[PDB]
Amino acid sequence: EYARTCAQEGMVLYGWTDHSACSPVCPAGMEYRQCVSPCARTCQSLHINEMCQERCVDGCSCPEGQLLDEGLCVESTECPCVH
Amino acid sequence: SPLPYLRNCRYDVCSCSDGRECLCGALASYAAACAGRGVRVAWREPGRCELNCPKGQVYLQCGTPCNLTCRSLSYPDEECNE
Amino acid sequence: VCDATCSTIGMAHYLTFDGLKYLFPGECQYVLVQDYCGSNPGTFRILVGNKGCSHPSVKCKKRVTILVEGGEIELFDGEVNVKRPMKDETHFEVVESGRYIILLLGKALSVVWDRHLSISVVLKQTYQEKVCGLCGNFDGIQNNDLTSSNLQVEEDPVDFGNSWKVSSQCADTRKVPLDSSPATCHNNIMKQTMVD
Amino acid sequence: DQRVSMPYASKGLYLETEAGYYKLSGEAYGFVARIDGSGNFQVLLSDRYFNKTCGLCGNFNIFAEDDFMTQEGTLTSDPYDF
Ligand SMILES: *[C@@H]1O[C@H](CO)[C@@H](O)[C@H](O)[C@H]1NC(C)=O
Ligand SMILES: [Ca+2]
Ligand SMILES: [Ca+2]
Repeated sequence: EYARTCAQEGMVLYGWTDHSACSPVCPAGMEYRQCVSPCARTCQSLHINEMCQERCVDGCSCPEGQLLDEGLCVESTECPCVH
Repeated sequence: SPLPYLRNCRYDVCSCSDGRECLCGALASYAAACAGRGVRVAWREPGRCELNCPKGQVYLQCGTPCNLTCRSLSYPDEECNE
Repeated sequence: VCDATCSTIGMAHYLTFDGLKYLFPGECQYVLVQDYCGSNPGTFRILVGNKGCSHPSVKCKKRVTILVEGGEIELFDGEVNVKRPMKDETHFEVVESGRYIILLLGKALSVVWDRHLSISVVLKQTYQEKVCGLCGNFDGIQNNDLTSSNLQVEEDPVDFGNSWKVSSQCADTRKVPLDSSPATCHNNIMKQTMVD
Repeated sequence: DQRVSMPYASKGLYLETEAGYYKLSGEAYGFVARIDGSGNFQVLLSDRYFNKTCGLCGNFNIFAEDDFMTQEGTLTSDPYDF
């Protein structure tokens, strides 16, 4: 909470969870990224920049690869087609 | 998309003399259109004009007109890919 | 070859560039028409966003954002806001007449808005099979207008519509049963004949 | 009274999983609620509701000392009564 309120005041503190030894709970595959982009990278998504530039929010997202697919990190190569 | 067939069925049932036959021929047209895309539909029931064809017959769904008649026996080498 | 106009007829109906009307009651923000289409360079990315209008009602807000040559304009509550300014301001001309706002966004691209719900983008033959979005590719052929973003033709307008959803985490519109009397005419035959 | 799917978008409220946390946004009304994995709540009221809100989070005035206004309109000092 001390992080989150301090983040809401306009000065987000970075990497406080490195040695806190406590981390927030998140679904398997994703790690608690301090100031993750609210703009995800789902496999079926149109690449529209400058229209998804909302404020950053703390939360947990997939690893560096592993684009989202219905709340389950999968490698960018295996994005399934939909019809 | 079954919208055109819906309009066709309403028109046929209201306008024609015998609404039973028109309804059971409009549903059949839609079913044939669907089965032209691979999707077979089982729409026939006692309240929906299940075919009562002669006594020595029986209704099927995926028939085999290769050997149904027996001129095919008279001409076996003749192709029957159907 | 004459010009061509999209049209957002009513609140959930669209009229593509090749004269195809369809029904798509969205809730999210969609790509009404864009030029960043395939291997083309592309210039503009007009977007339309629905708010509270899956069921056509008297709230039904709409907002269009035009991302043409850099800066982006947006139309909301009968007003035009130029959030970021176009780099060739010689082209921009927001002429207002009658009950409509007419935006002249260059040579071949223009937009007509009736301040409430009707939106119509007008193109000249410059584009001519270079666009896509909820308005088809504008190539004279009316059959292939439902090509979703996956470059495949969909037989159902709602699928082709959800394909153009800008944010891939908001709600897909449901496949509503097909009936003539949508919501309140459902069992009110009196009202049905009245509206007829 | 009926369980619904997710995401949900009716009546101007958008309910979706953002960054792994369930989120309920109502920007038309100027509010955004959120629930993380462990179960914490988080409400982001707007600024139009300045000095206007009245609830278990206290009125939204810059002062932090008069935030225990009960429903009767009288300030208390024991959090449980508030
Ligand atoms: C808020 O409203 C109260 C009650 O009318 C008034 O006493 C107070 O001065 C107001 N405070 C601010 C910050 O406007
Ligand atoms: Ca076309
Ligand atoms: Ca206070």
